[PDB]
Amino acid sequence: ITALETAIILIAFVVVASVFAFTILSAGTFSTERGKEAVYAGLSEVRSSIEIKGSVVIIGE
Amino acid sequence: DTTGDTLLEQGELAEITVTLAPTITLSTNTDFIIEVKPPAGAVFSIQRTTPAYIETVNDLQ
Repeated sequence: ITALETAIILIAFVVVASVFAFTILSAGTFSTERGKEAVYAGLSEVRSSIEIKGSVVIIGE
Repeated sequence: DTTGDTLLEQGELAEITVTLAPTITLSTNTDFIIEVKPPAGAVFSIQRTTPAYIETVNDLQ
């Protein structure tokens, strides 16, 4: 008798594990992408400066 | 003279001629400024004063 039920409970947990595994698989990819953009965005900002060359000229009306 | 090189490196020496004959009018007893803006390095300028009697070749020290 005891063999029959343990099959059913066994199937229950593996399905929950797989569904949890799929969700934790799906979520890990998203978090990885966001971290990548932060480094790229940070580097671009630091290198975008501007200088002034020469004198400043006033034209009078 | 041999190749087409126009880079300025050790041992070379070049003069520059700025022609302002009809377009820009300059005469005696005047102060003018000529500004040079290289793509990198210092940015210098030249301030002089036209003599009181213009000759064919004039020296401004």
